[PDB]
This record gives sequence, C-alpha cells and structure tokens, in this order.
Amino acid sequence: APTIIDLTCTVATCTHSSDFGGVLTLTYKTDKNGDCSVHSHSNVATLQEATAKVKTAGKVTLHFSTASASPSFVVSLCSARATCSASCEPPKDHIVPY
Amino acid sequence: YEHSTVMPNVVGFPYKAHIERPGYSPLTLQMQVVETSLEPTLNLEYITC
Repeated sequence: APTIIDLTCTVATCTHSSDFGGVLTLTYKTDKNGDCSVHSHSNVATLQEATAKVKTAGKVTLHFSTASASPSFVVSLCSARATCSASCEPPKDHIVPY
Repeated sequence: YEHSTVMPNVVGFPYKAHIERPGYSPLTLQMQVVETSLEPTLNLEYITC
C-alpha cells in the first residue's frame, strides 16, 4: 500500500440536507500512486465512498452527509489521520422523496 | 424555486442576478432592458382644422 504523510483536511461547502451535501478536500504527500481506504471515525458524518485513488499530485475530494450545524470529525486515509470541522447552512427545499 | 429581485429601469444597463440554492452550485442571470414604452390612455375631445 502507498504511504501518506502530512495530511490536511478542508471543507469547500456544507449543507445539512438529506442527500450527500458536503464536499471535503484532502491534501497530502505520497511516494507512489494507488488506492486508499478512506473512513470517518464519527457518526456525525457519513462518507459516500470507501475507497479512493491517490495520485502524486496530492489532492483528493470526498462527499459527506451530516445533519448538525457544526460538524466535527476525524477522517482517515490509508494509515493517516486528520481533523475536519465545518459550518453548515440550512437547505431550502421542504420535502424530498428519498 | 421562487426568487425575487429589483433591477433598475435604465436601458442597456447589464443587470446581473445571483441565485444560490444550498443544494446546488450558484447560478447567475444576465438581464437587460432593450426597450421601454409608456403608453397613456386617451379620450378624444374634439378636432380642429
């Protein structure tokens, strides 16, 4: 498996809607390109995917869903770890069929 | 998705509107007032020659 060091987490947009309504960006440094097993360590946020493709450019993006105004959780990529916090805004749609 | 705004009544002014729905990427509209016409209402009184 590829090695990951200096992993930092940022949030582009959050919105606590029913669907996957937040986009997260991870910046890292790797020795080789490959596959990693991303996870979230809190039930505050649920990820979309379980596997990610790491490339030497060093940036990946993920989608998550939550329902709190101020989420805060630890995301792990391969063997690394980082802390994410964000601010979220209410959705405008009243009723959805999913 | 309802929306409301105010735009000036000046011909050729390139008004732009911003609409931001939380579940989607924001959208921008370009509006322009190519022409106006203020027509009154008339009641003929008489005619002279």
